[PDB]
Amino acid sequence: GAHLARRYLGDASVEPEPLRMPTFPPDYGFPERKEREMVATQQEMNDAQLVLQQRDYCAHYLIRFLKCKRDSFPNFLACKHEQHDWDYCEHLDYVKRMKEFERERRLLQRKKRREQREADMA
Amino acid sequence: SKMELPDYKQWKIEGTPLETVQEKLAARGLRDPWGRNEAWRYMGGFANNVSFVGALLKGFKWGFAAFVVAVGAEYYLES
Amino acid sequence: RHSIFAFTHVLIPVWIIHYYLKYHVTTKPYTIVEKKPRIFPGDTILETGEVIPPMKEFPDQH
Amino acid sequence: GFILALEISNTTHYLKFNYPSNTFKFSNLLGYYPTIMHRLTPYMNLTMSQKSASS
Amino acid sequence: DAPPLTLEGIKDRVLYVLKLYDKIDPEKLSVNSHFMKDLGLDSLDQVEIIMAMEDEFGFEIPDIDAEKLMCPQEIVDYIADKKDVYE
Amino acid sequence: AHIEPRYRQFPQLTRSQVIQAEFFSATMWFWILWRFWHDSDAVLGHFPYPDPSQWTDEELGIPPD
Amino acid sequence: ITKDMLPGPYPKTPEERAAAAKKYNMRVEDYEPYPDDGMGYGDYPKLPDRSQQERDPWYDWDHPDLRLNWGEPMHWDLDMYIRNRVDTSPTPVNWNLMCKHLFGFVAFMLFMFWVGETYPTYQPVGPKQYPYNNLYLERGGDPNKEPEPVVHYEI
Amino acid sequence: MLKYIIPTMMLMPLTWLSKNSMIWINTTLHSLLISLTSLLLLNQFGDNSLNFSLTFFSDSLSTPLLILTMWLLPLMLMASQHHLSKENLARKKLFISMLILLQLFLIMTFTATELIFFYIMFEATLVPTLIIITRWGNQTERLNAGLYFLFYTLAGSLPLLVALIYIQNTMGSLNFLILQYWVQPMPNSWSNTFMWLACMMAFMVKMPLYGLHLWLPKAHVEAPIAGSMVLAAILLKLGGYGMMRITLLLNPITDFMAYPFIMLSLWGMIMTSSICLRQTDLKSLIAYSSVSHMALVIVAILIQTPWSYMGATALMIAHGLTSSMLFCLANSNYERVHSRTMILARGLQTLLPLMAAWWLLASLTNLALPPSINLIGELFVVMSTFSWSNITIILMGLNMVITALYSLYMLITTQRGKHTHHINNILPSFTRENALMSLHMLPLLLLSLNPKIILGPLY
Amino acid sequence: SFPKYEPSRLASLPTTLDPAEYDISSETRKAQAERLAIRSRLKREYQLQYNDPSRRGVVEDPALIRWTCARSANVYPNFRPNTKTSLLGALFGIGPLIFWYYVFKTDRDRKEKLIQEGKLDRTFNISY
Amino acid sequence: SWDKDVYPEPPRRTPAPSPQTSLPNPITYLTKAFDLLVDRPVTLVREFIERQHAKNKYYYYHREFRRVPDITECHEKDVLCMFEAEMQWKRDYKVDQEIVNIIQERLKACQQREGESHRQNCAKELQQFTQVVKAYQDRYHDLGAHYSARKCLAKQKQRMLAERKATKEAA
Amino acid sequence: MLCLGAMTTLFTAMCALTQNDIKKIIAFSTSSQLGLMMVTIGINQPHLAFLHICTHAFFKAMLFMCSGSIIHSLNDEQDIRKMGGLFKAMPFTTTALIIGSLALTGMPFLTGFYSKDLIIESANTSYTNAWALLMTLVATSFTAIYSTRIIFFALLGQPRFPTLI
Amino acid sequence: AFLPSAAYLTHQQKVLQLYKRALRHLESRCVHRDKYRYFACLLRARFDEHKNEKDMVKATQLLREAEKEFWHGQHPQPYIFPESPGGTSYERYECYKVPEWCLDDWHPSEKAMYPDYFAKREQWKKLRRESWEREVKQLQEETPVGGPRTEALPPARKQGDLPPLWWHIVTRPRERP
Ligand SMILES: CCCCCCCCCCCCCCCCCC(=O)OC[C@H](COP(=O)([O-])OC[C@H](O)COP(=O)([O-])OC[C@H](COC(=O)CCCCCCCCCCCCCCCCC)OC(=O)CCCCCCCCCCCCCCCCC)OC(=O)CCCCCCCCCCCCCCCCC
Ligand SMILES: CCCCCCCCCCCCCCCCCC(=O)OC[C@H](COP(=O)([O-])OCC[N+](C)(C)C)OC(=O)CCCCCCCCCCCCCCCCC
Ligand SMILES: CCCCCCCCCCCCCCCCCC(=O)OC[C@H](COP(=O)(O)OCCN)OC(=O)CCCCCCCCCCCCCCCCC
Ligand SMILES: *C(=O)CCCCCCCCCCCCC
Repeated sequence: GAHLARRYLGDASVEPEPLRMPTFPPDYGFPERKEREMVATQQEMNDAQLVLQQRDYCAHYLIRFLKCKRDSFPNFLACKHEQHDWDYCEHLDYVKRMKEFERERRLLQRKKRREQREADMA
Repeated sequence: SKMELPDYKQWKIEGTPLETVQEKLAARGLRDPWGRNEAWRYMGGFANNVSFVGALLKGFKWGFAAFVVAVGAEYYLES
Repeated sequence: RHSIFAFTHVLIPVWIIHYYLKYHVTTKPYTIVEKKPRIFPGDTILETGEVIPPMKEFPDQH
Repeated sequence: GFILALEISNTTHYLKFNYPSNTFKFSNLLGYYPTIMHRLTPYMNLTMSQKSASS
Repeated sequence: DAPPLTLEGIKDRVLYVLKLYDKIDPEKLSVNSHFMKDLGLDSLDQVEIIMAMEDEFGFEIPDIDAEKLMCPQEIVDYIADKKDVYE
Repeated sequence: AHIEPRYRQFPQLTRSQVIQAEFFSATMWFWILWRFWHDSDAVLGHFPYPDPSQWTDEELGIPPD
Repeated sequence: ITKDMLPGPYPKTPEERAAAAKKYNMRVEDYEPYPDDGMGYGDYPKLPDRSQQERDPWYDWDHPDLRLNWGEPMHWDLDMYIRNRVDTSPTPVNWNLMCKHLFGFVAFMLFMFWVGETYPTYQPVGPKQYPYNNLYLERGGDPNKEPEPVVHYEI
Repeated sequence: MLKYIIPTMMLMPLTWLSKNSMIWINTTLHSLLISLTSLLLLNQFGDNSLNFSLTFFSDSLSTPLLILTMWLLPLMLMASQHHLSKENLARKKLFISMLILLQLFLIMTFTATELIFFYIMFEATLVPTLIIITRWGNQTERLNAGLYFLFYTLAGSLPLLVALIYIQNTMGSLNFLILQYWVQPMPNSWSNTFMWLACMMAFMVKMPLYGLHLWLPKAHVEAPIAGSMVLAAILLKLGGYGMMRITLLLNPITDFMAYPFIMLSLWGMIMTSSICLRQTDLKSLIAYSSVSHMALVIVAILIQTPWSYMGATALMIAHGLTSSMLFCLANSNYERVHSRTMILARGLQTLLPLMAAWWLLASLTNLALPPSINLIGELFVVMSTFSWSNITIILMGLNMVITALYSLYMLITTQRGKHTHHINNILPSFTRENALMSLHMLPLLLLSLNPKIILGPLY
Repeated sequence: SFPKYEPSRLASLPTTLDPAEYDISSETRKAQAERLAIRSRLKREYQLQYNDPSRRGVVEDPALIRWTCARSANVYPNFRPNTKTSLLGALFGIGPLIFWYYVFKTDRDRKEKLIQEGKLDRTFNISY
Repeated sequence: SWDKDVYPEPPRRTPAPSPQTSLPNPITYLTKAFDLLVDRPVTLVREFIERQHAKNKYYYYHREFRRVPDITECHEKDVLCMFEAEMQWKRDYKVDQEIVNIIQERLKACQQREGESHRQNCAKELQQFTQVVKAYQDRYHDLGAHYSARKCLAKQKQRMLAERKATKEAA
Repeated sequence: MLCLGAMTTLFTAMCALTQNDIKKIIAFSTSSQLGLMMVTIGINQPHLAFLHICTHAFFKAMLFMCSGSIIHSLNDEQDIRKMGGLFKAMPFTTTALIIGSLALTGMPFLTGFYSKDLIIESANTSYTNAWALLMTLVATSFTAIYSTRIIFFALLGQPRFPTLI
Repeated sequence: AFLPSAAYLTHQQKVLQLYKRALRHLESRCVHRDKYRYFACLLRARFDEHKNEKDMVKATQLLREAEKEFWHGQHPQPYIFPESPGGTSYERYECYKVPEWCLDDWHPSEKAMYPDYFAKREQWKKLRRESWEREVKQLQEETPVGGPRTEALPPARKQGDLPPLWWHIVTRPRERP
């Protein structure tokens, strides 16, 4: 929560707004940046009736966990592994979002250093 | 039917906080005429009540014993 | 007469309500509308036999 | 919260008698909200229900 | 729950609270020991006796009745009438 | 026999209420310690929280100019 | 009941005031009528505008629920000042101080909710990323049209 | 409709030839038989009204009011036979004859195919009601209440006579079935403005409109119990019936003539309900609540949407049963304590528990508890007035606060609290009284099972 | 020192904080004794009828009947049309009617102007 | 039963019960108990009642209203023809009401049946609902409580004048 | 919903800190928990709010039943300043009141841990009105304060109730 | 102030009532029994300090500022006994306190369920109706002219008489019916 103090009490030009980012292109700094792989077919997570918040890039572990949770009834404590798989891949997605946030903050620091160098140079 | 009240001569405030109250009253020239009326609350079975962490940790000893037995049971039962 | 509460208050209402739902309610359209059951990759349909094909192989993370 | 309220509870056994603050009277008289709103808002209706509308 | 009071039980409890009061010697006290004339007590002491009666039996005696209960038998009769004992 | 009322003293306790009260207190602490032994991450944390300041500019794509 | 015990017009002469006070079963020195502005009160006494909660509850009333005696001249708003209704009883804190404290607390809380809405907390993360063009067909997009390609990359 | 007119007229030799102990039993029995026969009027169709003859017809608006009218007569005979027990025998038969004559006038008021015959029956209902109030009312102010009830109504209705004869001379007819097809649009002129006022103000008085309601907290209060039952349950509804017949001819000028009167009801139902918060007279509280409930019917008829007419006719039938039961409860206490002051007899649930259950049920129907038809009419009117203008929900919702607040206050003041010590003639509930309460409440609760019969011609 | 209690319309002054409570003057003794005598005479007049075995009914209270007659029937014979009553009857009688008239009229003019210009979202509105 | 064309349901695809655990679920045993205790006696009672039906078979009929001339070809103030036009129009209005109710039932049954992916898998029912509500609104809305075929014809002629003016200004 | 729920759960839990009638304290407890439910609807977590309803029902009905056992055992006495010393005199009610208070405050792996803690973990880690979160946390501290106020004045200490037990 | 027998409170009565209200509010402030007992003896010393004050203006002034002391130091929610006015169980059982005259309205088939009770009620009603005229003529021969001065009632002066206006005091309902 130090970024709240850096955006509110410091300057907001170098701090990334949450509502509108990335403001930088995704290829800006990457040689041949590959896309994210979607494992679950659109028809598969359509027929699994997943919540639209849950149809992210890591819903295939959620499909495996819900199939486990159906097949292991009444033993409701018998699918901790599939639940931890889905929780770990949601954790990895959250780490990717933190990496996007830190990338945007470092590129705003780069733009700040760029404009200060252009003011000090010419 | 007829209930027997206990003796009034057994309620003495020595060893209770009423004694501390009466001493702090006699330190400024007062005396406590309702001490033996309040003396039963600090005596008998209502003396030595637990603290708050002793209140929360009611049954913690047997719970810890059952916990150690169950952890040893699953630590042996996996083999 | 030992478990007449399980006969008069439970079982006779299950009879009445099952008759009412089977021959008066489900005989009318859209009265008991059930959500269609959830389909996973790897299932076998009872009404068709069509095996749902399983998911693509995972990019294993751990 | 448990620690702070244990401190407040252990201070109750002490022989110190303070006058209550406005914080205590605000927390105890229900934020003064039923003392105001249940006296004022019925009054302004019921007088209006008799002096203005009825009579 | 709620055990019924009797005149003997109320009399025992009123005299019991008065035998635990350090301004009354418990050998001179009887059921008709007037507090200001026989026992020689202050009006403040009479107020404290009625407040101890209230804390004993659990119901408030109003002041228009508290300022007139001047012997323990009056207190027993008042608690009897306000609690309807010997039904 | 039901409980007789007492005067200015500690009331009569039944054996059953005491052993049931102690049994459910021990049940509570057994459950707290058991689930704390097994889960241990709903309280203390499930996954490690990574430090963003320790990340390299190479993996985040910050070309030096 | 008959005519001379019913309420009548506003008394002006002191003998009419005394007959009115005798009618309402109260002293002449305590009998104040309502001011004769023509609101329809007549000779009815202005009782001192208290709730019936303030009456002595240990007193033996003829009506214990109402705390009101038989023959006692009722307040004009007696149905208003019942104990199921508006209370005038003395409050431990002053009325103006209560109003100032409650208005200050509510206004300060609403101001701080406006401040926290202007300055919200959040987490150091980007947007949540969804496949299939931010789930275009799932969010109700029509299949005959085609969305612009929303592409998310690895990081 | 002659199969209901002739039995109602044969109630006159049935009551004038009965033995002196038999004139209540025979009239009650055969008026219940007429009320049983009234259900044949439910031969209604989705397009065509049940058109009997040149003179009489019955759609789905007149039909529930007819069933309620023919049902109200035995209940009035049960309510009124106790306080007329020491009455002279011939005056007792004159009272029953005035009730029979009023039923006769009402059942061909609601089925009048032609509007001047509607007017003649509509104003013929004054005379038995006037005679019942001013002859069998209890207090001195029954005479002034009869004067107010007569002279607000006639001052409203004689311009209606002039306007209906004008429609007769202009359109050529006053058949409602003809005027469904020959109705011409009514443009904006001052002549058509006073045409609208002359066609509407009589029914505005009979509803009553707020500001013109002053006859009612006398006429409903000073009347005997059968008079209060027929005034609250049926005679207010002649205004809404006549409005729903007459606003066919008043388009499109109504769309800007309704604006003052809508205000007069939307504020007026706030006022009279507020007045019910400070009524010391219980029967006057029920009267002002009747004004408060009929103000919604006035708004629903003036905004003239289908949901509004359905809610208005549901609320008319529901308020008929509810206000009739409330007056009968107030009379059941007046027959004991002999005073209409509400603060006098308190704590009556300790003394009369089943009668307090009837008080509870009539209070819950008064405050529009779902799924009662009180709530159905209330709710449909609120829906249509929200679609009319969205702000009106404020004046609706605030109304629904105050409507609760006097309904339970009436329940708390009379039935709850400590009972009054010096009142000791509180007899147990008679079987006639509980029968009366059930014959009000049980149809009002059974109509929630099948409410489509009380939802008017455009259900 | 101590904050003085400020009495209000809906929070009155306590009995013990009123400076007239401590009057030992003989005129206040006469007033309290005369009120005691009136109250005792009314009390005796009540409970003679209240304790009567022959009485079966309602002990009528002319104070109560007098109160209801003042609240109901005495209002118009003691009304005078003057400045105060005319301004209060115009302010509270036709004022809110004018207010709600202009509010509902402006709202319906705005709504009708939006509808006949094709601007109001009336897409599924078919119940009216 | 009903017609599956006016009340459509897609074919049900339930998956096969594939138990992973060795614990037997209570649902299958309770389904067997519901078959033995409940479904079979109710079935026997309905078979008895249906045999008592089949001992006396008789029929009712659906009433067919032949089309009378509408309000457009009735002379003005001619009640014998415009009466029939108005009755025909009221019956058509009540039937259009029931058509809108059928499409609402289709839409709501689709929403519950498709469950969580209802916004994607009920576009056709939503589109048919939008069309039939648009048609019902253009036909019968704002006619008032005193609606008639004359009111409906006047609304239609106003809409046709507006459409003709909008077509002429766009040419 | 977020600002209204945070306002309610602050205000009622603040009012509960100094009350003396035990049923008033538990009523402010349940209204503070309803304010927390309104908070977690306001952060777009409706299923955690419904989980907190289903969770809250058990221990809050049990805390009122324990209060009623105390009130009936002390002859219709509902004030906490005439209680005390009931740790041993009412041992089963003491056990269940401690378990209910720990389920209310969010003892780990009791029932209130399985919704309310997650609520806090979703109220922290979300794009939130920050003042609403901060008042939610102050209310969370106040819950522990009035819960141990109940435990201290009712169960712990010495007796204050009248002498006929 | 407002009392049935006396027209006023004496100064001594006002001091006693302020003393009792101050100790009750002090007990509300000072929850525990030893701590209350200490501060209650201190308050008793504060009342014993000005006990022998002979200037009635000075004593009335001290009582007035002692009332202001009490009004500043009162508890916002004082302890009220459950059956005291303002209590939690106050006037709770008033819905169960049916008066005796309703027993007169019972049906004879439900009076026959209790033969001895109603047979014993009949002699109570008979005793009341033969005592009523004697106690009315006792009240009128003893009340001074101008009506009664206080609301007190005389006792039964003769043997065989019952005290005047006794029925609704004796036949009041129980506190727990
Ligand atoms: C066509 C066939 C229809 C068959 C089904 C019936 C349909 C409804 C008909 C009318 C039902 C009410 C009648 C009984 C109550 C009135 C009298 C009374 O109080 O008696 C107490 C008495 C029992 O009490 P007790 O201890 O002996 O003495 C009473 C005490 O003195 C003091 O007692 P108390 O105060 O303690 O208790 C009073 C209590 C008071 O209770 C309450 O105040 C609680 C009720 C309100 C809140 C809860 C309900 C809210 C609404 C939800 C329910 C409706 C929808 C439910 C469906 C799902 C959702 C859609 O009353 C009840 O609990 C009654 C239960 C039923 C209530 C129905 C709703 C009334 C509330 C107001 C209107 C609400 C909207 C309209 C609803 C209409 C539904 C059709 O009852 C009886 O002896 C029964 C008498 C005979 C009843 C006959 C009923 C039928 C009448 C019609 C005859 C012709 C058709 C043939 C049908 C025959 C069926 C067998
Ligand atoms: C309850 C008390 C209040 C009651 C209010 C009653 C309604 C108020 C308005 C009534 C106006 C009078 C009847 C109008 C009948 C209209 C018929 C008609 O065709 O009109 C068009 C006709 C038009 O004439 P025409 O139709 O013959 O002409 C052909 C058409 N033009 C005009 C185009 C050439 O109107 C009139 O001739 C005059 C109408 C206005 C009359 C004004 C006088 C009366 C004023 C109001 C009196 C209100 C009640 C007074 C008593 C109160 C209590 C004591
Ligand atoms: C998301 C948005 C959230 C918005 C929140 C803020 C808006 C609302 C603000 C508060 C308004 C309501 C509160 C004020 C009225 C409270 C009335 C009440 O309950 O009074 C109680 C009173 C006696 O109770 P009490 O004294 O407390 O009891 C002590 C024990 N003897 O009882 C009485 O005196 C009886 C009185 C009976 C008659 C009452 C007359 C007044 C009625 C007021 C209705 C207000 C309607 C507002 C409509 C708004 C529409 C949008
Ligand atoms: C930055 O600090 C991000 C976290 C959210 C804003 C601050 C929240 C402060 C309250 C929670 C922590 C409390 C620790 C005692």
